[PDB]
Amino acid sequence: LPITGSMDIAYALTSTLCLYYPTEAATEINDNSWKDTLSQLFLTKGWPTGSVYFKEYTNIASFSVDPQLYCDYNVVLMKYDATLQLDMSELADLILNEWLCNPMDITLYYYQQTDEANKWISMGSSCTIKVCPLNTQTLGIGCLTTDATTFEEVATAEKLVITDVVDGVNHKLDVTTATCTIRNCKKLGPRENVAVIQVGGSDILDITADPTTAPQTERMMRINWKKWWQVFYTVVDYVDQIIQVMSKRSRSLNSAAFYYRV
Amino acid sequence: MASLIYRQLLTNSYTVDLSDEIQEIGSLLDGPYQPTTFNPPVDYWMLLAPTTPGVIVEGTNNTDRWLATILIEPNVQSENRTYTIFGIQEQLTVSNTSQDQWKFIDVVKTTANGSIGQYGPLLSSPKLYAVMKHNEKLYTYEGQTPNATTAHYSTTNYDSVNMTAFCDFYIIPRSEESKCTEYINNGLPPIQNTRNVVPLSLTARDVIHLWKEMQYNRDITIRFKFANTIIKSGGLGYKWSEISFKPANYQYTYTRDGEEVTAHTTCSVNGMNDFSFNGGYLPTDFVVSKFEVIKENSYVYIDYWDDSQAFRNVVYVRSLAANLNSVMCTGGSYNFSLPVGQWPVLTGGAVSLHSAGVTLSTQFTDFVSLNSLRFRFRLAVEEPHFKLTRTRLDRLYGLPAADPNNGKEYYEIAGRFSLISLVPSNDDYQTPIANGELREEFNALSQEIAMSQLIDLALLPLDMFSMFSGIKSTIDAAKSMATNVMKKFKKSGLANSVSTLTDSLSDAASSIGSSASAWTDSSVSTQTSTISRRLRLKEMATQTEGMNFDDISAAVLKTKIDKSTQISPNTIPDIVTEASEKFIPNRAYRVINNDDVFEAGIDGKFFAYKVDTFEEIPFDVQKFADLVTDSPVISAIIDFKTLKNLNDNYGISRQQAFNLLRSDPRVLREFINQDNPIIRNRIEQLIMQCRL
Amino acid sequence: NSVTVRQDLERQLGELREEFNALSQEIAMSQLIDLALLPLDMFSMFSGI
Repeated sequence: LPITGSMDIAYALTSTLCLYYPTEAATEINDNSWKDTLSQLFLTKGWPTGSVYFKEYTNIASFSVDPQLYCDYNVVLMKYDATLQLDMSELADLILNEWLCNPMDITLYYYQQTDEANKWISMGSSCTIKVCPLNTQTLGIGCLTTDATTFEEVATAEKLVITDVVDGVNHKLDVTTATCTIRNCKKLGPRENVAVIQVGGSDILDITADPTTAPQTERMMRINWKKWWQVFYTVVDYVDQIIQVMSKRSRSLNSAAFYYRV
Repeated sequence: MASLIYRQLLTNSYTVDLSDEIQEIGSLLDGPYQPTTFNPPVDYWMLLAPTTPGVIVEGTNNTDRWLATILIEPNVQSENRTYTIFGIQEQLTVSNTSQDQWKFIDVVKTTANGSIGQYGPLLSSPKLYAVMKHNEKLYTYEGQTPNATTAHYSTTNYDSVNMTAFCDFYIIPRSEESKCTEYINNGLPPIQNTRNVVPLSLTARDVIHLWKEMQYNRDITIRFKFANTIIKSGGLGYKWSEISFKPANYQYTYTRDGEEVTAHTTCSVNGMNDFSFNGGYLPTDFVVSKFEVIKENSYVYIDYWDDSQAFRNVVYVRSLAANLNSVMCTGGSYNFSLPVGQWPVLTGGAVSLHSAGVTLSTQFTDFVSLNSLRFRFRLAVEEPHFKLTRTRLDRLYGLPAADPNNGKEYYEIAGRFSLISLVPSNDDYQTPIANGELREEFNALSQEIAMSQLIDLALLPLDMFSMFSGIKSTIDAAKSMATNVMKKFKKSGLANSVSTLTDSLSDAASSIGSSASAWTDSSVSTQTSTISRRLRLKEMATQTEGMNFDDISAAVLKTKIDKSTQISPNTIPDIVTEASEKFIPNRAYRVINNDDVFEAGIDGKFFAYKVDTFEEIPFDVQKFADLVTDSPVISAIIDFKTLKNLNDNYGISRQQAFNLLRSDPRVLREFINQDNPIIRNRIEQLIMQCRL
Repeated sequence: NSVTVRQDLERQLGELREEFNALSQEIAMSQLIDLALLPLDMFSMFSGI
């Protein structure tokens, strides 16, 4: 709907905050009441008491299992390593973006792509995704329609895979439909309710499959560390900027999932 | 305008011939069956097709002669052979010059225990025998192929002849005689042409089989097999004749989330290749006549049947589609049996199957007729090699008809099929799960149609697409819907009229008008009526201005087709043919000449008037006949009676009257809007006449 | 008697739309009007096809 205002007239909380931390921080701090200390620090900062929830994840891969967050304002601390950058980028792109998915099945249907705003998402314990294209008359090229060995590998021993292939061609997929489920999702736009704080070194986190584009938005932040309490203090004492850099939900067709909005 | 639907109807009608040609190709053999005992009735033929050496067929009399048939393979010179004739062994001399065509010989005993001879020389490559019994004489095939005759004998007890065969035979009536020779002299007919594809138990009665749409989207797991037929030729096992593919049957069970579904499947192959491995001409050497292999130009069909809430609504199909997943089939080793030396072994051979079509099919197991789904499969050649060792046959691709089973007793195909069925729902409940008066109804329904919308529709021309795009159709019958209506229309009364007019016009290139022409050929009333009846055909000459009668006829036909529901797809051609002719017998036409107008009616009305003040004008037949030959003609929807009543009782202007004489749709519809009683009366009188 | 060669594919419909949109400049006006004047049919459509 149109908005009508003016440019010459002088024109000028009750939200939720979730902090996501690795369990290694909990192991290192060696305390049980530090949640109370953080709550009281937030209360001093100007947040209401009993209005902050903390969620813990065992591992990066484990947290990649249905990562749907349940806060209006979200900031997640992500571990740093140089041997798992792909999965970190996958998680960042799945969290920072909004997606609308559809159910799929591999043993009965064929699938294809037609727009670059649609990709394949498989989530679960482990997804051994294998795929090869077809021709118009449904004959395998570099593969046989029944042989599961000649199928090219695109994902092995992965807990969360975001795959994209050449559009406009039907494809056949093979995976064990008892350990991982696949869905067809489209990128509707930006998800402004979340932010990622990469606690570590240089950033390789790419939020797009297009090579020519390297979007470095203001919703991605990087910081070095040697003690977890330093990171926690920096996060708590600087809520204003990390909150004003984000906004509320812009979704036109909301999903069905749990939410924590006190 | 809307009359164009008529003009196209007779235009593309020629295409039916092409379809008719296809129809004659589709215009049917009963069989094959198990070798049993029966009494094939008179007026029926016996199309036998054995492949294995032995006693082929014998007709028992027990009082009249004995008839015996012996089949002899080629590559056997003058020697003596033993058979089992009527259960008693007998030796027969055989001498063969042909090398690739088998030969049949008839053996006749003058009584039950008479003398034995060999006659009836028959040579054929498909190895087909024809025997008939009709009109106090027995017919049997005699004469060299392809064209031959029938030997005739006359022996008592014709209708009681019961012939016990030992092969696969077809029973055909007399009318398909032209088929029979074409199916005897021209190789082995394809298996899909048969009625009872599977050679299982014989039946002499097999029959090939407001609403609501119902959608069934289920899943199938087809397990299917192949079948080989192997025969050994003459000699001492040193050479074989035929190793071919034959139809197979498989009944199994599986799970579909709880149900032990029983799936019955039958397989067939068509268009196979026959590689020839011709050995040496010496009598003792490994020679193979035909090696049947499957290649890219060959297909395999599977007929699938199983009880389910989906399969119990298949008799009427609205839409059908297949989304199968391809399955690979690989062959196994097939070792020959050569008594001396090392026997050859076949190895390799692998193909893949993909789905490229689906339709209905017939299948029987014991006495239960089924309405099965036939899935068509195209084939592709693959990587694995296929060779015949111990010989010079190498570097060939495909799959041999020797051992495609490869040990496995079933080939699995998993896929999903979606079909839409039509179910009689007299209301919006009580939907079934398992499976004349129309003239009066059509004539009675024709009193309530509106007029302005009728004129609007008559303004918009129709075509071959809009006529049937508003009526629901069954995909099986929608294939031949335009074809049938055009075939029936090319035999309509209008067709005869136009053909006669064309013939008379052409003959004229060798009365009541000024000279001789193809249109000038109470006496005044009768002559004018004949002229009007002939001029009615001008509506197919595209020489009209504005709207015409046939446009109104087409519009009312479309409206009453849409509203009606008691008409079957088999009934549309008759209604269209009758309506295109009988509609509106009271037609009127008027022509204009120098501010004068002459009008004539089929019923016998004739008038003349001026365009200024509508003064009555004496009638001149000569000038009417002179001008109507080549001049604009306009359908007289508004004839002189309505026009004069309007000019008297209503104050119209000159433009309105002049357009009315031209029957302009805009002013006529404006009058309709004004709801003038005279125009309403005229339109309603015209509409009421539209009935069969 | 060789294994069937893998059938070729088709240019992407998106690329087709891009190419057809880019081809706009290379069209004359009066000649196109006169061509539109000439009726066409199924035989006249695929003469170069």
